[PDB]
Amino acid sequence: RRAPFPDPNDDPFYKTPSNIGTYANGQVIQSRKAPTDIGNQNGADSFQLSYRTTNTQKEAQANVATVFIPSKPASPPKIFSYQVYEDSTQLNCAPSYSYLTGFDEPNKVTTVLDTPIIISWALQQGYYVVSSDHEGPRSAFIAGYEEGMAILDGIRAFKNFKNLPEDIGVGFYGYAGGAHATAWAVSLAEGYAPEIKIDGAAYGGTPASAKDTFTFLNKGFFAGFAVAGVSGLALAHPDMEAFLEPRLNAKGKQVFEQIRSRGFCLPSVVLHNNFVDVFSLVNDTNLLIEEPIAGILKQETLVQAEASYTVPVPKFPRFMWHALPDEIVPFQPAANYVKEQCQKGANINWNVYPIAEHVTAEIFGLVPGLDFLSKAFKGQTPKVACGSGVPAIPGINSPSTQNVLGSDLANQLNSLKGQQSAFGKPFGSVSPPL
Amino acid sequence: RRAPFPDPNDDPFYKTPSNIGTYANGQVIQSRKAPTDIGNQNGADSFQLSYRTTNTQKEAQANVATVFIPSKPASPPKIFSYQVYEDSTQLNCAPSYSYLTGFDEPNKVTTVLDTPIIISWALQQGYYVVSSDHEGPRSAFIAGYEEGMAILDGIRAFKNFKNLPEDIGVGFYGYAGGAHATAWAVSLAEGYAPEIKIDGAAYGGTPASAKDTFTFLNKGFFAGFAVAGVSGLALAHPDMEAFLEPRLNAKGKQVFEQIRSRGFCLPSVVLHNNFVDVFSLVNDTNLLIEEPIAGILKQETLVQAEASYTVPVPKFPRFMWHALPDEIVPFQPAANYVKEQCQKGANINWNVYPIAEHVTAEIFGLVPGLDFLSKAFKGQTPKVACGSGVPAIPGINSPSTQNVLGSDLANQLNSLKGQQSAFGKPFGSVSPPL
Ligand SMILES: *[C@@H]1O[C@H](CO)[C@@H](O[C@@H]2O[C@H](CO)[C@@H](O)[C@H](O)[C@H]2NC(C)=O)[C@H](O)[C@H]1NC(C)=O
Ligand SMILES: *[C@@H]1O[C@H](CO)[C@@H](O[C@@H]2O[C@H](CO)[C@@H](O)[C@H](O)[C@H]2NC(C)=O)[C@H](O)[C@H]1NC(C)=O
Ligand SMILES: CCCCCCCCCCCCCCCC(=O)O
Ligand SMILES: CCCCCCCCCCCCCCCC(=O)O
Repeated sequence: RRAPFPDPNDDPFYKTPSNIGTYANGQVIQSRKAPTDIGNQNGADSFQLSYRTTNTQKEAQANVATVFIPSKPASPPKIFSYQVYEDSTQLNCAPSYSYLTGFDEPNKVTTVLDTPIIISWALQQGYYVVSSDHEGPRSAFIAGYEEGMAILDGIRAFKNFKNLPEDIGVGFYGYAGGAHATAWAVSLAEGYAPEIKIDGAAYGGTPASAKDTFTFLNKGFFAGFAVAGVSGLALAHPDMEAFLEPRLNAKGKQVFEQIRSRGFCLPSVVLHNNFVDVFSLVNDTNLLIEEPIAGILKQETLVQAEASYTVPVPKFPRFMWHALPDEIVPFQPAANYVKEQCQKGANINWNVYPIAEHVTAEIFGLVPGLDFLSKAFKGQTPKVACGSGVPAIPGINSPSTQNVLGSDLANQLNSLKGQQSAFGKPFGSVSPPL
Repeated sequence: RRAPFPDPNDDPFYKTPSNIGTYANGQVIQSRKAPTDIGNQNGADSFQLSYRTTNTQKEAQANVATVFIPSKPASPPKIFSYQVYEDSTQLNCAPSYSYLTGFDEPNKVTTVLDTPIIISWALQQGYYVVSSDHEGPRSAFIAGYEEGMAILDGIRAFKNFKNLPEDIGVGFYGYAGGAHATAWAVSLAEGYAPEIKIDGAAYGGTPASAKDTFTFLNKGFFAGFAVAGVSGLALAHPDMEAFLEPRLNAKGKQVFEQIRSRGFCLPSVVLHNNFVDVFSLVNDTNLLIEEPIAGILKQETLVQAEASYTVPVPKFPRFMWHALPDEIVPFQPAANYVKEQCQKGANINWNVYPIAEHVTAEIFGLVPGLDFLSKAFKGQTPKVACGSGVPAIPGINSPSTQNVLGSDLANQLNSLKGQQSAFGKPFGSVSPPL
């Protein structure tokens, strides 16, 4: 069975009406039921929402998000916002289209692997689920402001549409390209959507800096992502599009046309431009140094050491993970982001997998991150030193005192509780406070 | 019942013979059985060993260590070196004396609280136990070279005395002042005792920098430790003793006399000089700036950013912990040490307790650290990114996939193993490699 809906390029549902400027951010333009594999597998209604959002230039535009409605909602109610690693600069790769039933949707890989297990879990807990087309109508992959505002306005639209309490607690999940959009949504939340109440966010494989991810990727096997990211920023930064187009050589012109063309989604992106140099595509090898790109890159980062703006520092419980030898998305800018955030007051539970890559870490931290989000929805995330994980605690995340010490010495140790230590302050228990 | 042995000050066993220069480092000068509470409680023989070591000026001197001999040794055999937080600059506070039976030993608090539970565990696993008088005959508290060489030569003496295989695996434990001596022993091991085979070390509450610990402590409730540390360095640095003595005022002269006097051990040290300023004791407020102390402090640190020498970087499995709000021993120099070591190739499993103090963290990380040392003796310490702990892993240190996801979604997730991810590389399992 083929997609139940027209190609988004051919569907007026995705067009931005001329009166768009008169809708408020988050206001619903229209809605429609949407046949989705996930909605079917959980007996949950699914819908598409057209709604107004704001692009990088601060101009109104219309966008689509997908909402799943759990059969038995949890009380009090929660919204779970799942961010897809769309990783494409073509409109028919969007999450909404890829959630539909059928077999031929070109980016279906981004919604049928771990995505359904993750969105199912949230629905089986009673959470309301939104997943926006975070790249927006301009398909602007890794454009942080574009993704951020679109995700948050997607949540406002979910709240407007199902008339949910203005203070419903929201939680975010995303990996890889989904983690970039997630990271920017929570970064922008305070400044752009202060009325959204965020209980928690779990994200991993995070591209913290657009510039550092480009350098890490260029000339490598996954250089096709560097092409994709250049295409995406240019679609959200028309001054960079204007700077790039006259610099594209004969080959470069055809490369970007291919990466913006219908059906060229994530599976295509990683099967093309392997080992290519983006600089080979353009006459200028000085593009990173010259304006406007040099300034844009200073905007398109969350690392304060590179940013030309004061980076926001979200305070709610956060859970982040990353493969140390990640071969697609570099570990160190994510580590630098975590450190910076922590020195300014963040609550980041940081999880570094030593023997992992981008793909294996996508699963490794999946279950802990959802567990963490379940606790965040209950206001019960564990206490951690920011930028670390929970330390070793007998009976909780490491062997019991009995298992390690045996019964006698475990009773001796237990009975030091309350007795004077050599430092004149009393001993505590083997377990830190819960 | 009073101590079975004379006061160390009155016992020729502790004196350094005139022929000391003809003994090699680690060579046993003499031995004797020693009645110890710990040795009694485990049915294990205990002995004292007199043995040659090297002081900070590179001069031979004699020292005492205490060895416990498990009834049924483990095979292959291991040595467990336990470092005591003696925290005194008086000879009758030494660990050896405090291990003896009786009630009046003045530093007995340093050997009857967690110390017996820790040394018992090692004996019940079949490990050979040494605990040196790491401060040496000059009672030089937090003098790192003095403590390091004394601990390692104590191990050589244990090996010489019980004729143990030259490649017996050694493991180290220590907290607080014990962690400082431990930290310096492993730092010096390669350069000074390359023939010692180290399987692992677990230490916490570590004073990394003598200078930073002084500043952190001075004028606070525990300023008495700052007095003690000044006394200890001066006892291992005679040029600093010569600089200090003519600067001691009428009060200062009596303060240091009290802190060097018989029976003035850890319980006294924390009951005296509360809120005192060390600068008030001396005419000169410029002592940290002036020589020789300024240079000595640059030697008496493990933080490369302060050191005037290339700090060693041990490579064997290490486990370190620290209370983030530690009020006696500052967290940040220990964190800086860990970071520096990690950037140069260390294997440090780093554990930061967020809701803890110096005393509570003394227990919190006790059981994990001994567990870690059991694994290190088996060559089975877990893999960690250096400077972090093991990240969250379902079924191992966090809830099971079944517990978090339920049975269905846990089977869906499990069955992604081996299937292509959206990135064209296959998925792995929920559990990282063991
Ligand atoms: C590569 O092509 C670009 C695209 O035109 C060239 O850009 C122009 O350079 C001239 C001379 O410096 C300027 O007056 C124009 O304004 C530029 N046009 C722009 C901004 O697109 C460029 O000279 C060529 N060479 C390199 C290495 O960049
Ligand atoms: C405090 O007492 C010290 C101890 O003597 C004084 O030190 C001497 O200072 C003179 C003049 O600078 C030198 O010639 C001597 O060599 C110093 N003796 C030493 C090194 O102990 C010192 O002047 C006094 N004042 C301060 C603030 O330190
Ligand atoms: C000339 C360069 C200017 C702009 C370069 C910015 C490109 C950023 C790099 C692309 C991001 C790819 C992220 C990987 C996708 C994923 O892991 O999901
Ligand atoms: C004028 C100052 C020069 C030398 C100052 C060095 C003093 C170092 C500080 C003392 C260390 C105390 C460590 C705490 C003991 C423990 O926690 O076990």
